[PDB]
Amino acid sequence: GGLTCASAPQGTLRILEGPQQSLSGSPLQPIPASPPPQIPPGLRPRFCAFG
Amino acid sequence: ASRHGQKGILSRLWPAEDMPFTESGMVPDILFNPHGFPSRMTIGMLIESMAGKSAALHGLCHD
Repeated sequence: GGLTCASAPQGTLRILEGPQQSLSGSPLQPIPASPPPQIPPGLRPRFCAFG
Repeated sequence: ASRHGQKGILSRLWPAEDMPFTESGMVPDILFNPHGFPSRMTIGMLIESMAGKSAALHGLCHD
């Protein structure tokens, strides 16, 4: 009436919960790159010679 | 000193009438010997001079 060893298991199942990968879009930056410093339009000379 | 590691002592206070005046009437207030560039390669000072002169001329502020 006691507990005895039974037949060895024939296989093992290991369960884990996993989600999946999306598409590669690689959206690097809101406003991207190093935007260049640049000329103010027209500007004009702010200096003249004497005479 | 400048913002580029070019430190130096003040050796003279040159009279304001003995300074080399420019064709615009101006007269520098700092005289910096041009021989600190060749061995120290602080090319950022030569760009800061032009950037600051352009800023003072156009009323701008460059980065």
